Amino acid sequence: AIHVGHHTLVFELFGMTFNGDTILATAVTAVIVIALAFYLRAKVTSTGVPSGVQLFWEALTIQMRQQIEGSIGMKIAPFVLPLSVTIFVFILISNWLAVLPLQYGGADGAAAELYKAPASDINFVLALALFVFVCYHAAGIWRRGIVGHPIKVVKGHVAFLAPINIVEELAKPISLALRLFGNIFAGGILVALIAMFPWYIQWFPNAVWKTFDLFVGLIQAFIFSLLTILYFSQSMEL
Amino acid sequence: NFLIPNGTFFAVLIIFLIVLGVISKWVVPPISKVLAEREAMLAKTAADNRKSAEQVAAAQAD
Amino acid sequence: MSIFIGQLIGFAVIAFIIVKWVVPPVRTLMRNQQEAVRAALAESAEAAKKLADADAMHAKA
Amino acid sequence: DLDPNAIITAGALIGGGLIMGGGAIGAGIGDGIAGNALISGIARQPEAQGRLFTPFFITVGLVEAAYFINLAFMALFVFATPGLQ
Amino acid sequence: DLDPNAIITAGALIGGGLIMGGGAIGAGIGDGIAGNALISGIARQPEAQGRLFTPFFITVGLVEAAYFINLAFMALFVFATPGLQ
Amino acid sequence: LDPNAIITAGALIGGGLIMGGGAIGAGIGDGIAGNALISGIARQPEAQGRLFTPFFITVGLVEAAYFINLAFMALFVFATPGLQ
Amino acid sequence: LDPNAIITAGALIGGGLIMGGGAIGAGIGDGIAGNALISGIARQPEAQGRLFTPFFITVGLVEAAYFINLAFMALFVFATPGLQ
Amino acid sequence: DLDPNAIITAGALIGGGLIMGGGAIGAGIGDGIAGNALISGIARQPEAQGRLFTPFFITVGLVEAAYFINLAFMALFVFATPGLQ
Amino acid sequence: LDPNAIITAGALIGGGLIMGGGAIGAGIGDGIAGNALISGIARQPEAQGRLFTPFFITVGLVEAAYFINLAFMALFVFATPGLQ
Amino acid sequence: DLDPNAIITAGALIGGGLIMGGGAIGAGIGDGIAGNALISGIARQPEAQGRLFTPFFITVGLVEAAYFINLAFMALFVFATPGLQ
Amino acid sequence: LDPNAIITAGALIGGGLIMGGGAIGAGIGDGIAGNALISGIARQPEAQGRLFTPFFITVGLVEAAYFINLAFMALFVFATPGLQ
Amino acid sequence: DLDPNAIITAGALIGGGLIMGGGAIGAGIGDGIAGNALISGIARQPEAQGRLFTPFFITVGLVEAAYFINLAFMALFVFATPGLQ
Repeated sequence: AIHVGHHTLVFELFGMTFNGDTILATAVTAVIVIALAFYLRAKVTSTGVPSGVQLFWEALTIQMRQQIEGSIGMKIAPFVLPLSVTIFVFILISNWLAVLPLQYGGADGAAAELYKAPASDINFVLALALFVFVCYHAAGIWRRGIVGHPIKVVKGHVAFLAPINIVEELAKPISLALRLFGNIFAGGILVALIAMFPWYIQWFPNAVWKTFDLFVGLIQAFIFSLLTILYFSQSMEL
Repeated sequence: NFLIPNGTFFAVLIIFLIVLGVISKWVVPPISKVLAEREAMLAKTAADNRKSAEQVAAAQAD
Repeated sequence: MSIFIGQLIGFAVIAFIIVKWVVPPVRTLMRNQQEAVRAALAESAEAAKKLADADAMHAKA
Repeated sequence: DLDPNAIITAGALIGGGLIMGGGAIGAGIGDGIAGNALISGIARQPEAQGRLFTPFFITVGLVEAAYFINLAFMALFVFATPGLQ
Repeated sequence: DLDPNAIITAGALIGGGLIMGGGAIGAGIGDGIAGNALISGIARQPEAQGRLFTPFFITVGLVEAAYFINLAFMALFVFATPGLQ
Repeated sequence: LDPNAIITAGALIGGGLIMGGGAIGAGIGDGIAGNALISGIARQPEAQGRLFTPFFITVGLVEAAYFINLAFMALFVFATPGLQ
Repeated sequence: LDPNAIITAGALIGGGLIMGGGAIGAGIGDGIAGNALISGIARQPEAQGRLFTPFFITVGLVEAAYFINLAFMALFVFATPGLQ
Repeated sequence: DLDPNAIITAGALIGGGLIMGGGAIGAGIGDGIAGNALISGIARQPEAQGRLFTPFFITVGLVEAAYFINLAFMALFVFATPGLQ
Repeated sequence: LDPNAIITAGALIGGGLIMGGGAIGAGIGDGIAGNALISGIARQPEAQGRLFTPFFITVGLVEAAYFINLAFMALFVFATPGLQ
Repeated sequence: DLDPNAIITAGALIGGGLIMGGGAIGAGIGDGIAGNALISGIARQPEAQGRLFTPFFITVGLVEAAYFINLAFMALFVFATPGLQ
Repeated sequence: LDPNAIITAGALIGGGLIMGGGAIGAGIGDGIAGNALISGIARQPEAQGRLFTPFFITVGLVEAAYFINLAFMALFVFATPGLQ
Repeated sequence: DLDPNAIITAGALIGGGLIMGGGAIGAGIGDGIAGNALISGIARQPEAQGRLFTPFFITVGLVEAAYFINLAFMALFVFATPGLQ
């Protein structure tokens, strides 16, 4: 027994089902991020030695601003910077909160996690990917009217490949979501699989996998942010 | 099944939005101001060094 | 329970690895950036004082 | 005896698996090759990066298309299985 | 004791899956290689885009012709299955 | 016999194909991208920093296929479509 | 079990294998030949004039191998040998 | 009268074999390519040896990892077979 | 059921495998050899005459394998060994 | 009226064959690529041989391992078959 | 049902797999070796003969594997081990 | 109503075919790549033919070791089938 899926704390509202566990995980990640943000806002010092939180936040901002300026000028697309930094920090915290020892035995021989990475739920990745999709398409609309944007995305860089371009435009959101999903989803299974070992043998593969999963989550957050920035740059040109 | 989207899609979105709002209003603007002020401070330090270098010579000349 | 104990031992191993071989370099990077900022502030202060002294000398001459 | 729909569904699952495996191989290797080109070009001409993305992603576009097209048809195999009774 | 159409449909689905897997592998890798050439060329000669996009698109046209011929034959296999009775 | 058994065998084989193809693509693409990265760094070591961004973009583009395949394999073997 | 059904399923699988292999070969060979052509034209533009000669030979040797498969695939599916 | 668990187990064994074959191909070829880059770099700039090991182990980290992931999903298939009756 | 049906289905699948592998090998080998030829003619325009002799050897060898497979495919399909 | 062990053993043999085929493909191609790098390095720098064997053995170590793991699991598939009864 | 039918179908599929692998390996390896030969002859015409000693060795290895497969394929399809 | 040994033998034959196909692919491609390196090295450096055979022989030995281990295990599969009663 591995119990793939099987969300807990599921409830109903307005004839719509909600996976309580993923909402709780997302809320915990948001609380952590907001606490970091407010700790920064109470410690920003332009005339002093920066604190660790300020160093981390400004490193993130510098990286995202450098990427934007490399792709599309900051003056052209200022909002992409907050969008990219928030996406990065959200995904990174969500993935790295899984390293904590919140896994236990469910009394049926199957492992159960008190905290499960929200990106292992299709709803989370779909929300992020579709928000980015709508955002950069709206940015392209603002750049080239209600009309030039669909025209230019359909024709793309080379017009006679219009069909492929359309597929490409549909592939951007899906690839953004599923990729992330898989990266986390697989991880959720691996630990569960490692839970089948006895403790005196479980400790080692679990340690190795979670140590690697730290880097996996970092890389996934970075890739999501970079691709969001670059899609924004593509949608806003000429 | 697990690949079928649910109502959670909205809930998560809402949370993300508020986080973005915070990051948009209390993280990125202050950080941009700090970075710009640091760069202006470095430029001002270089300019002050240059003015000192030219003035130490102008005073001797005059 | 058993899987919880095994996973906790694994997490202890992870934390040991992180503190032993990851915390030192990142802490050094943070210290380096902090010292760079502090040195930049010192450069600003000393350059302002140098400009003040040069202006005083020029006024004297 | 046996249910014809079961045989058709097993065949559809195997066919969709083949579709997605082939698409995966093609996409992964093609993207790796294009990224090798991009990484080399950047390593040799830093400032060229800005002008390298325009062709690079064009390539990737095509390389992605097939994959996702395959994915689309895989859905038709496992959710709208043609010939299923 | 089974409907022959079921066996034929399962075979047709598996064959179409093979066709599309092979087509996807070929398309992805060929496009990746041609795009690697294009990216490297534009890296060496930033002003060569005009001259390069012709051979690059000839190569892409050949590769996509193979891919879409495979796609058409998969459509034949799956929707109008030859030998279906 | 049980139709579900045949459908499950087909789903297992299909998921095996999906994951095998994904692993092949991921391994070879990652190897190629890492080869580009190592060659670039050996040629001019101080690009250690500027190369990582395009390298990780390539890694993301490569892993997209692999992990989309992993997701669809999980669908095949845990929520099998058309399972009677 | 009608013998023609088993034979037709086997023939369809075989034709699918034939076309998949042919497409893999054709796509990758065309990509490699086109890579050579694109690099050659990038190095020197006038060489284009001559480069299309060997290129068409290479593609000629590639596409041919593909098209033969096509024919045989047809033989497999439309006039199945040993159809019984 | 054939036991369905037998068919499910045979399918699981075939799927696990496919997973491990794909993982082995990917790991072997990716590690070989990364090692080719490493050997060429060390031949070119011996004193860069150490500074080359950083990207190398990253590539291996992203290659070998995938292989071992496949390994896990093989064990599942052949030790906790999904859908087993 | 009829043994002929099973044997013919197996023969068709085997012949499909033979031809698919032959097509993959021929296409990719011809592409690689033609890439070498195109690059050589690009770098040294006057070398076109000299490069055919190796190129026709390489291609020859490659084609050999393909056509040998083709022959065996026919033996599988039209003269199925073990048929009964 | 078929022995379940027969079906499971046939599946195990096919899976082990897939495992060994993938392992051999990966091992052969990876070793060939690493050796190509080694041969090129020794050709360009005849004296570099000494050092080049260090990274080479690493690459082979990362390749052959992937092979010899597959081997082990193949021995598991066809000698202690999971799910057998 | 005749067990020999099942064994013969399995033998035909196995022989098809063996020939597919042999053809792929032979074609691609010969293409790569010939690419090296053509590039070397383009670079060093004086070496045209000199390069044939290693080239043949390479081919001698590649083809050898191919032909070994061929032998075993015969053993699979003509004297099938396990008929009963 | 099939002999269990018949199904086992068919599975063993398919598995051995997979073993030999994978081994042949790996051996051919690895030997081709090693020979590519050898030929290029001899072309660039005329007198390196004598000293290049050592790394070339090492690479070919690894590749052929993989191939012949596969051959031995195919012989095991086909002539002494594990699990065959």
